Amino acid sequence: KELNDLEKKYNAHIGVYALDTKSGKEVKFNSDKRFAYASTSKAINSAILLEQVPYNKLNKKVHINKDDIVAYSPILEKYVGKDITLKALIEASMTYSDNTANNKIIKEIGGIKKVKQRLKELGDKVTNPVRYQIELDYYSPKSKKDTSTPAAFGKTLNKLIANGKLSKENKKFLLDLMLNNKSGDTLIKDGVPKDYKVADKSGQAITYASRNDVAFVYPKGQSEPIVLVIFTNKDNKSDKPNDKLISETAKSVMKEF
Repeated sequence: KELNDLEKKYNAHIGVYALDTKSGKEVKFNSDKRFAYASTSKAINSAILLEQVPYNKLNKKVHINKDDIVAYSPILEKYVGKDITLKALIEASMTYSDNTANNKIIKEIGGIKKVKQRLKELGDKVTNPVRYQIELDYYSPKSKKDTSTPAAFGKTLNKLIANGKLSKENKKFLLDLMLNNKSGDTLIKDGVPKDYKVADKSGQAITYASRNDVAFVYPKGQSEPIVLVIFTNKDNKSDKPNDKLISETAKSVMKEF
């Protein structure tokens, strides 16, 4: 099905950047149009922490103070005044999209300034992180704060995870969290065939039905993943989104690989 026919069918906007790391074949559609990346950045932050903490040092603990707690922290709320390992922080951020965990991970890495530097180093002059969370959910077409283009986020994901500095264990640790993430089931995981393996991380701004999914799809019979980034959104601030729009986009894009 056409991606443009899909925009019309769903009255949404579609940003898609895909890259088969084996052939280098790329599919693109509005790949340079900015969208809010939202909770998808939880995978970039996790990966940057993992670039600098060996897997064996993941048992390191940190203290959770009350001024650390941000909204929607189903896991970290239980840790006020307790110590929590780096491993458990990554798991809560990745698996329960915990906001305190993600903020803390950002803290461990050294703050936004540090995060912004890694990106520039990755050649990613597009992804523009300004706020943390839950404020990272407010999105507006007027501004490009906390927005990125499907191509930019795509190239970045590939260089940090698909081919970066992560050791084998850290990479297995992270991808595993993405393979077992249930929150992504109504998305890309829904649009590829049964034989394909999908390691994803979703996201959702609170405005303009901003719904996204980014993943590492493993073709039935391939070791190299296809990096698939799908950002979508609507025209009304108050628009509710449909996950079927991403499910279907994935089906389309996959016909090219």
